[PDB]
Amino acid sequence: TVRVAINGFGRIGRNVVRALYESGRRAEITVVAINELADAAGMAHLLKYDTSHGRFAWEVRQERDQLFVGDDAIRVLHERSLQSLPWRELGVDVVLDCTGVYGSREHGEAHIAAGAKKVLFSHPGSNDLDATVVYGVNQDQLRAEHRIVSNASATTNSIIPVIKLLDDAYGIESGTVTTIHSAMHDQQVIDLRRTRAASQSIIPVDTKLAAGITRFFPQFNDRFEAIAVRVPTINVTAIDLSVTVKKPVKANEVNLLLQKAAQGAFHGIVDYTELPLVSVDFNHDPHSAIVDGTQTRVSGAHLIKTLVWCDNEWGFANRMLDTTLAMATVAFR
Amino acid sequence: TVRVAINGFGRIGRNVVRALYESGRRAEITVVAINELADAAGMAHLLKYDTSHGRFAWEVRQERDQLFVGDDAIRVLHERSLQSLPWRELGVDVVLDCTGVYGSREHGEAHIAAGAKKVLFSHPGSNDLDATVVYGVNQDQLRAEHRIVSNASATTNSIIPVIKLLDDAYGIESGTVTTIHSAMHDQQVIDAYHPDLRRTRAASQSIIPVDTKLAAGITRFFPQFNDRFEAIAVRVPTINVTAIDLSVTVKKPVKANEVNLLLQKAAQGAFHGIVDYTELPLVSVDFNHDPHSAIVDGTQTRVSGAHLIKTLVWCDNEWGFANRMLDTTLAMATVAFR
Amino acid sequence: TVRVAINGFGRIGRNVVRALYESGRRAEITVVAINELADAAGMAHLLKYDTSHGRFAWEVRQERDQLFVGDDAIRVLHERSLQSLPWRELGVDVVLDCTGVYGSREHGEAHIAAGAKKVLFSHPGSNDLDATVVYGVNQDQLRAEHRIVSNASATTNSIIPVIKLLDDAYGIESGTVTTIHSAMHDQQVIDAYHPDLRRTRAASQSIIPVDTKLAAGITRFFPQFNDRFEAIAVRVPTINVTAIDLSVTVKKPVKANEVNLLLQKAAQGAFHGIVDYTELPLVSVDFNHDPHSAIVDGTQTRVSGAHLIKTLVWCDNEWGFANRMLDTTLAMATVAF
Amino acid sequence: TVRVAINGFGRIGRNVVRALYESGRRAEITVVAINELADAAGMAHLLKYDTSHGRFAWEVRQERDQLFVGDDAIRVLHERSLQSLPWRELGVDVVLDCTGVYGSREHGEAHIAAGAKKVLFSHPGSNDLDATVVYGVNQDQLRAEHRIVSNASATTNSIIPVIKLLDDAYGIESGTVTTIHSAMHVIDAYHPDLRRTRAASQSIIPVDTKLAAGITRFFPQFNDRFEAIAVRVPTINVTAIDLSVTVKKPVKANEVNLLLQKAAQGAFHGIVDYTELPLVSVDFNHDPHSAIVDGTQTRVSGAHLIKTLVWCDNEWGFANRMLDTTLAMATVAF
Ligand SMILES: [Cl-]
Ligand SMILES: [Cl-]
Ligand SMILES: [Cl-]
Repeated sequence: TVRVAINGFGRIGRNVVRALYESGRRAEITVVAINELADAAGMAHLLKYDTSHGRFAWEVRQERDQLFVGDDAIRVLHERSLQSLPWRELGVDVVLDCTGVYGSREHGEAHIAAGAKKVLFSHPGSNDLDATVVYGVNQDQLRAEHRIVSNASATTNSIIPVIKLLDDAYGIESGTVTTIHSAMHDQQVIDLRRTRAASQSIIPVDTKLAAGITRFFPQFNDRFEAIAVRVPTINVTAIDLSVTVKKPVKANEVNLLLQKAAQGAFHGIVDYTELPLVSVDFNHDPHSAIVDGTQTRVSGAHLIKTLVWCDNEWGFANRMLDTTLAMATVAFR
Repeated sequence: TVRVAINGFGRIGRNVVRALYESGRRAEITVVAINELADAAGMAHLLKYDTSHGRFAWEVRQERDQLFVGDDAIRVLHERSLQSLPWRELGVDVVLDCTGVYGSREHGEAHIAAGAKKVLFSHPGSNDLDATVVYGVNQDQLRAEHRIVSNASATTNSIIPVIKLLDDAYGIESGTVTTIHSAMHDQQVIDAYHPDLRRTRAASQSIIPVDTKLAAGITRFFPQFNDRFEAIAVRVPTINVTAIDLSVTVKKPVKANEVNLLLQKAAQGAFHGIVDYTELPLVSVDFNHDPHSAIVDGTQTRVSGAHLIKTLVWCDNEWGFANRMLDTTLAMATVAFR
Repeated sequence: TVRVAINGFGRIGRNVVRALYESGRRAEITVVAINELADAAGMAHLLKYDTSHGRFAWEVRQERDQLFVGDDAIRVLHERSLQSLPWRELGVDVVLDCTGVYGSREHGEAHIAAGAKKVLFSHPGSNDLDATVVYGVNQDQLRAEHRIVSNASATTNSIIPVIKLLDDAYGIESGTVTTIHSAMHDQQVIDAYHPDLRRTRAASQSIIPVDTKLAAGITRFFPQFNDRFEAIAVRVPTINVTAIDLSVTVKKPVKANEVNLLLQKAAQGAFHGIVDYTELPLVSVDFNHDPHSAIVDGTQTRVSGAHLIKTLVWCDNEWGFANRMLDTTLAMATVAF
Repeated sequence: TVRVAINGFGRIGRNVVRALYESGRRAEITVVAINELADAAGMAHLLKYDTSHGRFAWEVRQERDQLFVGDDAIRVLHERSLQSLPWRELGVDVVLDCTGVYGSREHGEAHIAAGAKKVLFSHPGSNDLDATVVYGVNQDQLRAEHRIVSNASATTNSIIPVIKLLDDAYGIESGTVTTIHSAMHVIDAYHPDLRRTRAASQSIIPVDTKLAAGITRFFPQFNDRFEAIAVRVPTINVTAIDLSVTVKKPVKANEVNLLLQKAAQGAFHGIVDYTELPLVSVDFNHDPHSAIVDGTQTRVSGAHLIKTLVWCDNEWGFANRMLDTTLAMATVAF
């Protein structure tokens, strides 16, 4: 198995661990250690119980410096600084850094200096990492020397594959995006709105989505913008993409294109549906994106609107494991 | 004063009465009757207490067949058939039909046959009426002969003036809109089948897509948008403030700060009291009980390239609309003397 | 196999079908027909997709007048009139009436005249029925001649076992109870006015008082408590999972840790799988899809003086009760034969 | 006027300013300074917008080290320690410490050493203060020597006058209470209380409650005789308190109700209110009573076990009481 360590055991790190067992990736990957500055009993407790994701089905036990998931023993560490992480002794092939605080090149090099062979950050990080992977779009650009990698973000994983599809087919000239985030989620991007009363408002929030799009597709500088709101919902996100395109199109053609991708080159990554569903129906769906084809529109012939769903935690948590495996694989090429 | 009667005393009818008193339009308009199939004590109760609008500041009492707001006495009616409405006897100048159920020309004609000089429906209408008014945009098109009129909707009243401001300045070539509706006053959970399977699902938990015709409303008003406009919509569990997220391609090249200046000036000038503009860091409840049709949130404005403008527009989905009902009423009752 | 028909396929009827499959009770009970005044395709869709209970893990299909769960074919009926139901032709052992609309003795006799051998109601019904079963407490009172039975309600199933246990141990003198209900599907209004003015108010923003039948359920079940129990209740905007907050004065002096040990031992013994017990730091969602009738939250147990016991008890108000509908059905069809 | 300063401009400190102006107390009290470790432009924004009742109606501006409500200038400070508060130089009669974190006798003394004649804490604080006042119940007990005072808390101010009324009339043997809190309104971190991290918007969540300890400092006889639990639910603005007491006198519900109703018309006019209307929690939003008894929910089991449900705005009654108590403290100093 690929031996992995997780640095950080908040929502992302705990979901990565849940996704490892639930998805059967446990046949390819073993979590050997988890590092977090908190009580191990508290870690076992939050691993087991979750608002969004239900009770975890595997037996969870904790004793001394071990967390047990089924018969698997995972070492629990509490190290404040990266320099003293015992990654040589654990034989770590990839460290999945889920802290959301570490994310530079220097941080990745600290993990490597501590003995991890490779680092994968659960967010965009600084702009001098080795590679950013959006699984399904560019994982085949990974090289063995890409030792510090970003996995992008949930919302960029969600919409980049759709931007890619429509650009290749139709030629995007410009685009604009709105994300409707669930209110529970901790920090997609970085405020006098945050300190407000409970009013159950729709709350404008700062988005890094356009920066991530234009980092991925620098031919889209000066051509892409994004806004975002938080609403008091139950864990699924909607992304509302509007793009102008060179090639003339009708909605029915756009849906066909997206439906073929879902059933073909993007199977497991982009899904497509025309069922009368609501956001909660995508709760715990491992896809990066589910295109809601009842909502596709073309204004005239050149302004495409498409609405895409994602479980902002579960999709990204499974991508972290897909990317991990693609790194461990290229390492052995 | 213009003597008006309200048919229907749901949220829109109730808000219209509150807006009459809060706005100072009681100087020009008298509500002489309200018809609803409901207990009169319950009508008084709901007029007094509301989740979105708070306690009504006027004293509300109820006795016999009268509802009193302060010292005004309003007749309370409980007539099932439009033909039985005693509008001629009351001398009604305009009936504001706020039932959401009546909406055709023939419904308007029944109100007029019962003695109302003119009728204003609180939604776009069940068929084709004499006119549809977005106040601040085409009320100057009303003539005396327009007797059955629709006031459009909270949503079209909000976005149509913004589309006008942008189109007049920059030439809109195509557009697409998403409305984020508030689900506050719908059933929060539900145990019933409905032909639309989205409607059987708990509104309090999900972003839910809903059917929208906003795009046809829009194209009626802007024929030049050929078929160059589409729209979608979702309902979310939130308070009664709606967001409309409008994306249009324009001919003139433009920057975001220019668009915001255009809208900010239109709010001080020609759309004063109709369109407002803000640049503060606000959240949706900040617009609760605001009487404008549209509030442009300039912190949210974006231009992709020099031609694809995004604007986020807020409105209380009941309060601006209820105030627009009174404005249109007044414009109909005054052109009656041409 | 106990052959059963579901009358009504709203939330309770669909949850009863899901619980049949998820609990393994499919080894003793077969659903032969479901009757509902709604499209068969809509019935299939809603069995598959749910807000509180997520996606049904079984494959659901629908074709003509059949609904398929895995390889099981279930006949779909759309009858407005009870006496027109083909229960004789289908050989129905027990009808689970989950409409929430029927519930009188005469309604039960209508299902029987149509051919069902016995009827079980998914609510308290009239004061008229042959038996009201709180499974775990009085199913052994069932007899072959009980034909028309009520299963009580999710909240009476949840608090009656606890009340029994405290009464046997300490002797209850008086009691008062508050239900903190999650969003209530039967409190919805369509029109805009309702003779109950609380029902017109937006439910997401408020704690809303709501009429409760709980103390009447308690006194029906334990008549020695008439004029010694009262109940109030409120509605809060959570999607599922209800808290019952029970306060009782008792004769025997007692301490919180004793009351917890008693209730903890009951959960491990005579009430295993009916009443659970926890001292974990959990929130209401952690009980979602838990099949117990009751989970006592040991962290909230209080005794004031030596005589006034407060206990907070959770239940998934949908899932415990649906699992009990199947238990009581099985006990009904078994005492029979 | 009584010159007051506010220390800490979170929810309660902003409410105390709004309440000063809306209640007409501006007639007797002047807020002269506010201290907060936050930007002043931000403070003025939250004063204006964060109200639960529309935009605050007075004009709010901010410039230099000043915050203006209408024509009033209020000095703004950003001192990180009590020692260096310039109270003496401002002439402060009472500091309302609303930080929710200072609350011992030593903190009180530090405010007074800095110049405030008297201190009122907006929470129960230490058990070594000079007095705790539930206004409408024990303010006639304040004297000139009570300089460091707690005003108890919103819920405590809600249920204690009702506990007093029922005890005077029927003799409370023992009591149990449940508080149903609305949202104050999910930080992804670990806390020793593992409930803390859980999404508030989704659940009924048990919270650790200070209600019984507050009831039993106020009435020490109830000390092995009163308990409290509490949950938090995703609603807004208003809290419910569900009180159950065993009493010595036999009693009927309609009598309990008449008693509480008359108390609302008489000795507790303006403090406890009473209703039988079909109302919901949001109907008491911005209601300035410490308590509204919901008469429709009153019950008596077997003649000795009274249940009563009581509503309060989370903060608005309490903010108004901060001023009543402030006024009473500044009044017995002369
Ligand atoms: Cl649902
Ligand atoms: Cl309401
Ligand atoms: Cl959680």
